Amino acid sequence: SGANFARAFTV
Amino acid sequence: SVYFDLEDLGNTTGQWDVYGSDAPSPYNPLQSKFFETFAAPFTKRGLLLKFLILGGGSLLTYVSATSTGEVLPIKRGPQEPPKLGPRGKL
Amino acid sequence: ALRFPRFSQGLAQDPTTRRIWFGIATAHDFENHDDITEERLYQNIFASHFGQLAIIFLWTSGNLFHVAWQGNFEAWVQDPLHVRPIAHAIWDPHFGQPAVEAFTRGGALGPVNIAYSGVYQWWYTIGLRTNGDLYTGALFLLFLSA
Amino acid sequence: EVKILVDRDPIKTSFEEWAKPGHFSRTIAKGPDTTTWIWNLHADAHDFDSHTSDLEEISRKVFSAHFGQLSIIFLWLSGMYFHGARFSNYEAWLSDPTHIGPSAQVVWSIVGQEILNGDVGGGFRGIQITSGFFQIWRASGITSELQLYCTAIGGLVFAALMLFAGWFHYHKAAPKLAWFQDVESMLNHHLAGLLGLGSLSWAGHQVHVSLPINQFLNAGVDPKEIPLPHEFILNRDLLAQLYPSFAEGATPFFTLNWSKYAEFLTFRGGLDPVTGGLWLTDIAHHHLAIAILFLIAGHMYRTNWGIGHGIKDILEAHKGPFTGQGHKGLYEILTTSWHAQLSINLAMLGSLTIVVAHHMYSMPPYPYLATDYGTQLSLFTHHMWIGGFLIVGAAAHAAIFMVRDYDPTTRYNDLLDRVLRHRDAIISHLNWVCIFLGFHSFGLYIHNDTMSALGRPQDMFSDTAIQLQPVFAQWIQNTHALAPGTTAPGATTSTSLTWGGGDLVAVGGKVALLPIPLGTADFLVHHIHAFTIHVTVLILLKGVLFARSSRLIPDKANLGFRFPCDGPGRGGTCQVSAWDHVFLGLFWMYNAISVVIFHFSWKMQSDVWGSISDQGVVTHITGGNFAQSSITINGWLRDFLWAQASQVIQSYGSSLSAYGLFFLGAHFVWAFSLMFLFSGRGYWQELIESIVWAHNKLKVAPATQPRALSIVQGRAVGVTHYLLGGIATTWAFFLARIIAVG
Amino acid sequence: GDFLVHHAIALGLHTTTLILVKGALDARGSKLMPDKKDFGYSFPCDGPGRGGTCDISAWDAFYLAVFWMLNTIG
Amino acid sequence: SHSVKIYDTCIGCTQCVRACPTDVLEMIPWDGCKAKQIASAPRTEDCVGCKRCESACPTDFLSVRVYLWHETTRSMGLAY
Amino acid sequence: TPPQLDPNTPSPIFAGSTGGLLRKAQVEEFYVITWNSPKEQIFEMPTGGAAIMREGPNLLKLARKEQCLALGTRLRSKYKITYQFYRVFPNGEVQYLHPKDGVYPEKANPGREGVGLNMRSIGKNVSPIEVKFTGKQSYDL
Amino acid sequence: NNLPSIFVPLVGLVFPAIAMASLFLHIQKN
Amino acid sequence: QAALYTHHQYIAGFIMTGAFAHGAIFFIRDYNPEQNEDNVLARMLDHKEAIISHLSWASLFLGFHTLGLYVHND
Ligand code: CLA
Ligand code: CLA
Ligand code: CLA
Ligand code: CLA
Ligand code: CLA
Ligand code: CLA
Ligand code: CLA
Ligand SMILES: CC1=C(/C=C/C(C)=C/C=C/C(C)=C/C=C/C=C(C)/C=C/C=C(C)/C=C/C2=C(C)CCCC2(C)C)C(C)(C)CCC1
Ligand code: SF4
Repeated sequence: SGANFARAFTV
Repeated sequence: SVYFDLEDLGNTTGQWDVYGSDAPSPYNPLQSKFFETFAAPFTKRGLLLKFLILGGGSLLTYVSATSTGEVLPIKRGPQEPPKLGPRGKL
Repeated sequence: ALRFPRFSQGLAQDPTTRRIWFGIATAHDFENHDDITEERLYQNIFASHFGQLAIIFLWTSGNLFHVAWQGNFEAWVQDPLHVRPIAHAIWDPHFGQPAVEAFTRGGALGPVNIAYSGVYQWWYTIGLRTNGDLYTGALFLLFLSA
Repeated sequence: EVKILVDRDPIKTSFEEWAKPGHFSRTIAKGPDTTTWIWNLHADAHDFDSHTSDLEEISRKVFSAHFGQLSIIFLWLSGMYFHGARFSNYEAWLSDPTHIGPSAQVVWSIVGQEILNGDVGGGFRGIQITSGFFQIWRASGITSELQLYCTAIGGLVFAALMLFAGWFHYHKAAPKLAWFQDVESMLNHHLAGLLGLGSLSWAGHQVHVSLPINQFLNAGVDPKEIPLPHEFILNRDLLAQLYPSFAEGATPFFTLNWSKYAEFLTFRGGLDPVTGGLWLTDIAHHHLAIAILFLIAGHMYRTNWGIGHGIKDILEAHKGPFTGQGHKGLYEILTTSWHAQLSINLAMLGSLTIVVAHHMYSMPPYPYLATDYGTQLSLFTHHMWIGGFLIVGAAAHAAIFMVRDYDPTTRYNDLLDRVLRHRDAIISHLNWVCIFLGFHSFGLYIHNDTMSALGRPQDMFSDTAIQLQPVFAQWIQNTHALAPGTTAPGATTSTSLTWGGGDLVAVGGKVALLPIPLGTADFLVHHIHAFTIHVTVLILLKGVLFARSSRLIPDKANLGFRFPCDGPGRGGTCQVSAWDHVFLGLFWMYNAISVVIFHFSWKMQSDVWGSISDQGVVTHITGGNFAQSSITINGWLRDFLWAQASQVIQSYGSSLSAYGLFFLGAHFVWAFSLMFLFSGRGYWQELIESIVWAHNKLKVAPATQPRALSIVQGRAVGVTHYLLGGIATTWAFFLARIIAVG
Repeated sequence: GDFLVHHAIALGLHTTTLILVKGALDARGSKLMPDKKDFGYSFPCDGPGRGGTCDISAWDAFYLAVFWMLNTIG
Repeated sequence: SHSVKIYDTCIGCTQCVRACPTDVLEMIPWDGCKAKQIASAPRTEDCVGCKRCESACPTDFLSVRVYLWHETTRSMGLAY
Repeated sequence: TPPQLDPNTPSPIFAGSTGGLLRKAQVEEFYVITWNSPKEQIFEMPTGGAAIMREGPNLLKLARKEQCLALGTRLRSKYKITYQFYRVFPNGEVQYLHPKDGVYPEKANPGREGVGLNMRSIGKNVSPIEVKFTGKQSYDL
Repeated sequence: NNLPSIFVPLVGLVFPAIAMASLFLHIQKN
Repeated sequence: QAALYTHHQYIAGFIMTGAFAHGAIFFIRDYNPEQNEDNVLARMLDHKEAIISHLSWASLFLGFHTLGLYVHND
């Protein structure tokens, strides 16, 4: 679930 | 199939009393005589109006004034001791 | 000229219910009345002024008389900060027992209305201390209205 | 007879028409002289009946528009599935559904809006969703993300296919008119093909995929260890261990000893204790029965063969006591005009949506749906709003048909003429019943308030002073409670727990369902519902019936369907068109739906939902004050609007701030609508005159002269803004309250 | 806090004055109807022609300005 | 009864006569224009004030004007 | 032209409706429209519904002049039929209403008087202050 | 004293009834 | 104090509206264009457009910026 949230904050 | 004529306009525009009856009076003659005798004073219009207004006013005022405190809560008056206001006011 | 709007024939001719509405609406519009002239308009204005003055004087007389009769001015002037002013009494056949109990405020023996108009302070400042003064003022204003 | 008839290349795909706007209508196509032209170009965009007169072009345009709409719907579904697959916490929610809030939207970190990423749970931050999609996916058997990705890709492909089909059918092969007017084949295919085969296939999926995976999930196994769905198909041993009946294969079904399939096709009914939903076996059985029934019923109409029935024969040959000849020319009317079909279909769809909402809140069909209060509230409110809007639109289209598609010479109907010939009696009786119902229903509340304010609580219409109990509803509840023992020998329990009697069902410490009592408040609220419904019906029916002609205006048909007025004469004749009647009925529909949703929300929060303890007592959300505080208007204003708005307004600085922002914005829009609703055109035109002078003084005047909006446009803008503001206010309030406390 | 409220009060005063002044000055006539003085101070409308003319009299300007007066005083 | 007045700016296009729903207006010969005719309103007592005549009149400002006045049964359009 | 009469004309075939005459017909007045139809055909009544008009002379009763004129103009536009309507009082007086000169008003005919003609532009009217305190009106002059 | 018990019904009911009757008669009178 | 302030302010608002209403009535009825040629009243009737435009500009400015500041703070 962490990766899905991190997908928005990649930049 | 003619529904208009000028000689008599009663049936042309429809001046009919649909539920009017012309039978003689079926009431008992003695009953009618008694009721006619005892209903005479109320026939006049202005006198009936004046009597109705004056009598109604007088009766309503008398009933309101004479009535005791059991029927009317407002005529009983307060019973519990008074309480003070928010900031100590009376 | 025949129906209720005697001041306008056009409003009296039509048979619908708008005659009543428009007769009530345009009663004070003295310019549109039929057969009107300048003199009549001015005199009607003068009479209306006099009637209005009478109404105002009657209103203030009624206020003074009710405060004098059903109020607590004498108890208020002694302790201004700890007494609630009373406007007039309440009589109501529809009131229940809890309503009578709850509305009894001040030093009265029945329901009253607390006055938020502020006439108590004004009358206290201008130099009135007893109910006789208020009764006298009520009579004087009645005479002025008459 | 029945055949395929097409025309090759009726129109050629070219960019030349895109260059110039308003090609459908000549007066639009001429060119813009004032700004009004612009406002017209959107008003007649989809008025296919007025662009031309031939039925073939209208039918082809309708077909193409339907294809485009289907493509848009498929794209929306694909987007929802992809969001579920990529930015979501579905896998976390799968293991621990009770303590994790669903969320499938993540906000960027641009300005300071990152505070919108609330902590729903399961190591995730995002906006909580209330669409109920997670329950759908769990009930479908989906236990991973690759499956969701595949579903999204399939949805995108289907959207592309629908778009291509629409283009092909409008520009390459356009069906002819006789193809459209073959309603027997259409009905046969829509009943036997669309509704029978689809439900049979879904029953197949539920029997083959959903049931074993859901059994494994309910057994307590971890989601990552459950075998893949195709392994159940390939391996007979796993199915045999799970269900011994499958060991016999398809032999019993062909042998008519179907009792062997009683393991996974049952008739128990009620709610499943583990998840608080309907048994999946019952749902599969119901789908199979529905498939059989629809396949049987889809072979009724005669098409291209000897057998069947004729719709025209059925309509003409029906002789009854009250009707008589009656239905004679209805076939031509219903096969010639699109508006009549649109009206009937809209009314049916609206009623169906309302029934769907009622049945869905009554019996939860998905696992872990009952205990989610926000999802239930959102679904109920949304579906009821949709149903109300559709029911309202039906009347407008009926009025359109009556105005522009009705002639008594070529096509004559006896029943329609009989209805038209005595409209005054209908309207008078409807008006009387509306007045009486409203007077009593609202006078009860006013009397309660007045007796309360005077300190006379013993003269109310309440549960203690004067009682008005709904005896018929209580009798029906008792009969339904006693039915399973005697009236329904097959059913083991009641159809739903809402009926009085039985046992409370709760899941994970939260109440799922219990019997709902009925008292004086329910009586009063139901009568208010009836009053509002009757008034709306009166408005719409009057608008439809008096569309062609009236006593005031004997030639209202020539003026048309959309004309603001006839003039200042006759005392004033504003808002006589049927369009104005629809515009007036929208407000009353809004009123009725608002009252109904308020009633549902308060009753559910007061007497059903709540929490349960280990000992056994139940504590409801609001303490069960609906039965005594809802009989006065002060009670509705204080205990409901004032008390339940604390969470909406005190959400600033938290993860629910957007709800408060929308709460204020909806108020602003609602206040804005009155500007258009109350004023008139002449003042605005005269103001624009001075503004235009000020512009022309500086040589900046445009060629398209500004013009104030027409009367009908002003009314439409006003009603649109009013409805949007009210609905948004209710949405924000409901969602904030039920997310915070639920 | 008082700055914004004072500016809101000024906005209300300006808008009410605009409505009333427009109604007073455009009473004798305008371009949409250059003979407004013949019909009188108060009249319903002038029919649906010329695009439709509702609330065109000065009485309607006063009736519109009353709302803004109430809002500003509130 | 209302008041319908015809001014001399008229050009005799016969539109106002056709537009009237109660048969109030008519046309008479004239010599002040090219069409050699003008409008007239004999049956004024039948006018209902619908102002349809003013809607169909091509002129910088209308050559036919309707002023509302005292109302009556005929002008109000009551059927009872 | 000499006004005609309507002695004994029959009536179209109808089943009855609630949009017919009312107390005003017995009290104040009503209107009678007469025409001539070459064939028995179905038309639509102003009150509501559909009726059938017979061949020959046809006569109908209505409550207002607008209904008569609307039916007549529909007959003229769609069926190409001439028509004429009168007004009838409770006293039996009959007043000829439609074309008084025997010609429809849309066509000019000599012998017609001018009524309510102002020989000035609409912008030459005097201000209301000029006519104040008198019964006359600015547009009346 | 009890003046309100006598005066309130008069102003509340009897006088408005007389006023309404007189005004209706004068309105409808020809 | 609160009641007196509110009462007097509402009365003042109503009276101020009535002033403009009666000014418009005067312009409709009692104005004689010939006897007031080229005085201040005629010059006022001459250039209504500038006054209306500037009032509209001021109201638009105030409303736009006050609402913007309030919404930004919110
Ligand atoms: C809308 C309905 C409504 C109803 C039903 C009631 C009912 C009641 N009110 Mg409330 N009230 C209402 C609205 C209503 N109120 C409103 C709007 C207000 C204003 C705030 C009040 C304020 C109020 C007050 C101040 C008081 C009451 C009280 C009462 C009681 C007195 C009733 C009475 O004596 O007259 C009944 C009179 C009749 C002549 C009945 C006529 C109706 C008959 C039955 C018609 C039946 C028709 C027939 C069957 C039709 C077919 C005919 C065919 C057979 C030929 C009663 C329980 C009084 C009380 O305290 O009671 C406890 C009281 O003091 N009410
Ligand atoms: C403005 C002053 C006013 C006054 C003084 C009253 C006074 C009263 N109201 Mg009324 N009322 C008013 C306005 C007023 N009302 C208005 C505006 C409304 C509309 C909301 C009502 C609606 C209303 C209701 C709904 C009810 C009353 C009732 C009552 C009575 C309650 C006392 C009691 O406890 O019952 C004691 C018991 C009684 C039944 C008294 C019986 C004697 C009566 C007064 C008749 C005397 C007869 C007399 C000849 C009347 C004819 C004279 C004519 C000129 C009026 C009392 C007479 C109650 C009532 O009387 O029920 C019928 C009641 O239920 N009122
Ligand atoms: C000026 C306004 C005024 C007002 C608003 C009131 C108001 C009131 N009076 Mg008071 N009163 C007034 C002046 C006024 N009074 C005067 C001048 C007197 C001396 C005669 C009284 C003596 C008085 C008594 C003895 C009683 C009341 C009571 C009441 C209360 C019940 C109403 C009623 O029964 O009327 C009663 C009214 C009268 C018998 C006569 C007053 C009428 C005067 C002569 C003229 C009013 C004219 C009015 C302005 C109409 C103008 C029309 C114009 C608009 C076109 C109510 C609070 C009653 C109460 O105590 O209840 C709790 C009651 O018992 N009043
Ligand atoms: C058994 C075959 C069949 C099927 C399945 C359908 C099904 C449908 N028709 Mg009907 N129809 C049929 C026969 C059939 N029709 C015949 C013979 C006629 C002529 C009398 C019509 C006349 C007709 C019209 C005039 C319209 C429809 C429409 C619809 C659609 C309604 C939307 C919906 O409910 O979503 C349900 C969702 C889905 C099932 C979509 C999935 C895609 C399906 C499965 C495609 C396969 C269906 C197709 C018939 C077969 C392909 C043919 C081609 C490859 C040779 C739906 C696709 C309406 C529509 O939406 O317009 C396009 C419409 O306007 N139909
Ligand atoms: C089932 C589908 C359906 C269909 C196919 C139709 C079909 C038709 N309608 Mg019907 N109608 C329906 C349902 C439907 N209606 C419903 C539910 C209602 C009740 C409101 C109506 C009420 C109705 C009216 C009142 C009218 C029609 C008319 C029409 C015709 C013209 C369409 C038009 O020009 O719009 C072109 C497109 C627009 C003008 C779009 C307007 C923008 C909408 C209103 C805004 C919604 C706001 C949005 C959701 C908020 C987001 C905010 C964000 C954008 C900032 C068209 C044949 C018109 C007619 O004249 O028929 C001949 C007409 O007058 N319809
Ligand atoms: C100083 C005194 C004053 C005077 C002498 C006048 C004089 C005049 N006015 Mg002006 N006026 C004034 C102040 C004044 N006005 C104020 C303050 C305003 C602003 C509101 C106006 C606005 C105004 C308008 C808008 C109009 C006039 C017009 C008129 C003339 C007609 C009067 C008439 O017919 O009304 C008689 C009116 C009534 C009897 C009916 C209305 C009553 C109101 C609506 C009652 C409200 C209901 C009530 C409070 C309910 C209470 C319920 C309870 C529960 C509390 C008259 C020459 C009229 C005209 O056309 O002149 C040429 C015109 O239309 N005036
Ligand atoms: C609270 C709601 C409301 C609002 C906001 C307005 C607003 C306004 N009134 Mg109105 N009015 C209302 C109710 C309202 N009125 C009511 C109830 C009435 C009684 C009928 C009137 C009657 C009335 C009259 C008689 C007059 C006005 C005028 C005005 C304007 C005054 C100047 C000014 O304030 O500009 C400030 C501007 C704004 C606050 C407008 C909002 C700006 C938006 C939010 C910006 C767009 C942003 C965003 C991107 C939107 C995108 C939309 C989306 C689809 C993409 C202004 C447009 C006066 C006028 O026209 O002056 C020129 C005038 O003559 N009004
Ligand atoms: C600061 C100060 C000061 C000063 C002050 C001043 C200077 C003020 C002013 C003020 C002002 C300066 C005000 C004004 C106002 C105004 C108004 C309010 C107006 C109104 C108007 C109107 C309403 C009009 C009307 C009309 C019309 C419409 C038309 C014609 C007629 C008439 C005119 C009637 C001093 C030094 C003392 C010191 C202390 C402080
Ligand atoms: S207002 Fe109507 S009825 Fe009167 S003359 Fe003009 S068109 Fe005819």
